[PDB]
Amino acid sequence: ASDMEEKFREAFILFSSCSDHIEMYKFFELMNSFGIILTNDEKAALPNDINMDYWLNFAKKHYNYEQPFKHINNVNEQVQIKIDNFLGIMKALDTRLTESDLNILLQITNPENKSTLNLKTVSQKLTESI
Amino acid sequence: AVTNEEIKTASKIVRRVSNVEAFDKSGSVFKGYQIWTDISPTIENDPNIMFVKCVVQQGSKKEKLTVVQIDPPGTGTPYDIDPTHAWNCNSQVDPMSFGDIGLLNHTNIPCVLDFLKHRYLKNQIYTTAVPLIVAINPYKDLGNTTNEWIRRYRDTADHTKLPPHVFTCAREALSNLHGVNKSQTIIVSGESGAGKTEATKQIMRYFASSKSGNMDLRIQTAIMAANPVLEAFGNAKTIRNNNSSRFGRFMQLVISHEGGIRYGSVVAFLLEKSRIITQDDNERSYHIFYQFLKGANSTMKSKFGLKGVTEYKLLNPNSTEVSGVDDVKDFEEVIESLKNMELSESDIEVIFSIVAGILTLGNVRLIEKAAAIMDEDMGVFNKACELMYLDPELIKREILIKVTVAGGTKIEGRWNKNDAEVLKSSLCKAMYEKLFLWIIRHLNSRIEPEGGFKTFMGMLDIFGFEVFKNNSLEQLFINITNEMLQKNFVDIVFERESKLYKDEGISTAELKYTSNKEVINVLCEKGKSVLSYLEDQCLAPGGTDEKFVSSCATNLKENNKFTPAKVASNKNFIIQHTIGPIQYCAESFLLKNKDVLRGDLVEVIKDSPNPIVQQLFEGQVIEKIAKGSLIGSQFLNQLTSLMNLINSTEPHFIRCIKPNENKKPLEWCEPKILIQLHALSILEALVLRQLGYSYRRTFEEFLYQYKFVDIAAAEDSSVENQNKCVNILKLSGLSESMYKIGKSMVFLKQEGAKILTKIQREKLVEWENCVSVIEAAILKHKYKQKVNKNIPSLLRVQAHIRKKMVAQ
Amino acid sequence: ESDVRIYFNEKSSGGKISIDNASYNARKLGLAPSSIDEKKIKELYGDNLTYEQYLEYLSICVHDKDNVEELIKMFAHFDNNCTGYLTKSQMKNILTTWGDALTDQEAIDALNAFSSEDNIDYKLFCEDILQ
Ligand SMILES: COc1ccc(C2(NCc3c[nH]nc3-c3cccs3)CC2)cc1
Repeated sequence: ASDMEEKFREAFILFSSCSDHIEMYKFFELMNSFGIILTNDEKAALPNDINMDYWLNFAKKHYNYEQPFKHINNVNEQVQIKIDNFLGIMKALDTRLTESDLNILLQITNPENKSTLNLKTVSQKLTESI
Repeated sequence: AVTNEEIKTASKIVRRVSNVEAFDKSGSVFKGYQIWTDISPTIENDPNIMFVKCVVQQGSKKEKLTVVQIDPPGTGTPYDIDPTHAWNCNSQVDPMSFGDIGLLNHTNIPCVLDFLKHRYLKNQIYTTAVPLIVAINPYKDLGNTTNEWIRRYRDTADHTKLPPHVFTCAREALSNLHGVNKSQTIIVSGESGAGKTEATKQIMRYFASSKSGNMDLRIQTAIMAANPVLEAFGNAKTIRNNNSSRFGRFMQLVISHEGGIRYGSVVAFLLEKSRIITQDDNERSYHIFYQFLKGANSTMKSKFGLKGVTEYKLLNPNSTEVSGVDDVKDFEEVIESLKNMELSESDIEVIFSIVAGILTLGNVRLIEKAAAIMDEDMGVFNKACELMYLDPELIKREILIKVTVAGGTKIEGRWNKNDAEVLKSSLCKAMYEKLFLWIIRHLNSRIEPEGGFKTFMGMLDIFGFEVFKNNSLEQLFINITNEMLQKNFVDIVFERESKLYKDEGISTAELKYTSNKEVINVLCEKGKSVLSYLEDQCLAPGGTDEKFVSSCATNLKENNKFTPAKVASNKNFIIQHTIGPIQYCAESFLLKNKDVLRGDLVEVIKDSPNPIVQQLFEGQVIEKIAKGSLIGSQFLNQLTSLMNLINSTEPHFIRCIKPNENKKPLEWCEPKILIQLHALSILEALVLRQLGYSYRRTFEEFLYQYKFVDIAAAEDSSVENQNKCVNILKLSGLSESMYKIGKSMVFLKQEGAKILTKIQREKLVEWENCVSVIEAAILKHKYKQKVNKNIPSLLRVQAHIRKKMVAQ
Repeated sequence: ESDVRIYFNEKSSGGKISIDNASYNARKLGLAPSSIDEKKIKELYGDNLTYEQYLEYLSICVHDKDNVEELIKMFAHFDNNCTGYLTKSQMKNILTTWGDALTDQEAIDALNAFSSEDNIDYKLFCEDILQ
């Protein structure tokens, strides 16, 4: 079964500030927080004024129920990165995450002080914290 | 409250610089691309809003954008703007996550306004634009200046993990003072109501907080007691400020490295004497008058024969009570502060005798008889002179008897009623001003170091540039002061950057400097200046405002900085100040400049038997008219001394902003705020910091930040860190003009740094999806967390809803 | 204090009162219990209170700290531009998603009874229900 509508709905209003419409930039964040990635051409074909019901229908169709965070780490393939390297990549790609948010991530996904972060463990921890 | 003048001038400050990149390679609009625009019915209908947020619509052409407004909420209607009316947007950026405006990717005007607005609305009113600090009046107690917050800002280990604050400025100034044995000045400026007085008072309280004790507590107490006293005698309720400082204040302080004021000095200049005689409707005179009449006990009333606040010619009877001001409680505090300044009980009685005498002199009526005192007021005149310890007969003679020099003989005549009223008023203003200056002089003899200041903390609190449509002599003096301080500001910015370049072997040829010495000359130069021809016309036997204007117009044809006015060219002229052209009206310039008590009345006062009154004009020279008798001549002397002192210190600038003219918290008036950003050189400070090689990080920081530009070059054990950076920059695509290698730091132009960022992002294209999903998932979690904080409150709303449902 | 006792006697079976009726009694009495109070009183005495314990519960439901400044905390959080207003849909979504969530008709009915226009002064909405 595994119905996701109550979580899809709460996330929408979290990114839309409780309005039934969400701006396009905020919509990209919303869908990304469920592992959903669109191409540029798919992005172009979206409505310009995305409302709750559109998202609830889009999420049902695009969300990966078996592997929510497949784009962090794909189980259907045959992964690790040094911490300061991983942080550097976040900063290079200009992340909205403050210095504290990064620290919660790092102790969540990596409890020890290993010099190196398992991307499969990140997708594991984030699937739990949905 | 937004006038059309403000909308007009605000619109001239607006400039389009960077261009919008709304289209991709293929020519299609980026889905959801947001811009700022100044074209919107919202703006037509609400003069508080200068810019709105839109998204460019799919199908837009390059020559003409089609947008839909999204913030504030609109209709969903598409409309067309020319690209020169579109500014870039800092979408997806937390304004509370860093404190300098310069760290935004786009620093255009609507971006700057929005960054400060959203900080202002979350009660973070301090933002830096290095080296300037920006402070927006919240018009309420934020609660972030308590003793607990002083201790927190003083005692936190690393100064940089606290948000910007006035305490951060105090802490840095005192740290540099004790770190390198260098004097500092903290210059607080801005317009009436911008919070200058509170900033100054908060910084003094920081300075007065010591880790463990101040054995010089006696002197710090006298210095902290100067605030109530200086406000009672120098502050007044105006239309726009219930507590406006009507004098310029400069202080020098000696402060232990762990807090605690050990010595001080106080300087007050350009007191608004005219306020002693008349006030506009809904304005008061200086607080002390109302504090004294309302607060004096019955014995004090008996003593000086005091009447009610409404019963005095010098005090506006319709405006004697101010909402939210307890003049009686303020008198109790002023009396305690005077005692804390080590004035005796009899010093204090003399001080209030003189105030009572000034007020009583204002009640004396003159008549045309020649002039004479009304017989009904012969006793009132006598009591007023006894209260000021002056000779009533001799004071009378100087007010009613005139001595002219005709040919070369003295001739005794009579002042008429008007001229005799001018004399009486001048005595009231002069006694009040010298009493105010005497209190400061007395305080200084208790708090100053005997040998003068070796190393000191200076503190200046002044109006910034003031621009009305009709600007008088008072605005000219203010605006001359702020030209000197502008030179201080661009001098320090240039000296600091030039030293950094020279310390790293970078060339300083491409450094920029916008000197304002030419406008300082046209205003101040000894031979050929406005202030010179003002002085000349004042000493001239038949000088006039119009003649003064004429001498300027014919002798200053040698710089742009003086521009003869268009309409009513006589009695009007324009100066090309650093912030733009300002129009002045020469009416009463000579009157105002000569408003200094001179002549025999001064010698009568110096022959008072009372030693305090002897000291009011002590040392002052007898008076033809001399330049020591002109406000403008004496002020340029003061101002030059003051600036020579400040110029020898490391300066700190706090620029105070008034966000609306209603004294309302959380109300944002974009046109007024934009006009102040321009006047306080905040926009200039952003430009200045981006010029030349504005990015400077050390080899190890440059390598950590730009590692993935050329990961092979950066992860090479064979080459040193200096050469690694060279290899990165040589292979990255940057032109050699966009970077220089220093002794220890990589120097990048702003443009080169943004290209280097975009080149590194292209190398990390395969992390885009992964980093987007990690970021977003945590963003969701932080949003729910922010919601979880408030659920206890929401449970109360839901509980009271279910209650109301039962009641139905 | 008299009304307390009549309301108890209307709903009391066998001298004890259920928590649901005790919460209805408390709203009838002008008080605003939440599930937090109802959980605290379950931990102590279960789902049926004696008149003594029923009184203790009414005591718990007082909440003196209740004022406009406190109730508006969640609405202000979503008022990004500090206009003091939120739309009806915004407040309906808040009221029906987190906390002791109302049903959708319950939220709608409460906002429609306060105002007929879409944008609601949430400071005045919270004041109005506080009586
Ligand atoms: C005739 O000359 C004047 C000029 C100004 C004043 C008053 N301004 C004094 C002042 C108060 N705050 N800051 C200042 C100054 C800043 C820089 C120079 S003065 C009150 C207007 C009075 C007489």
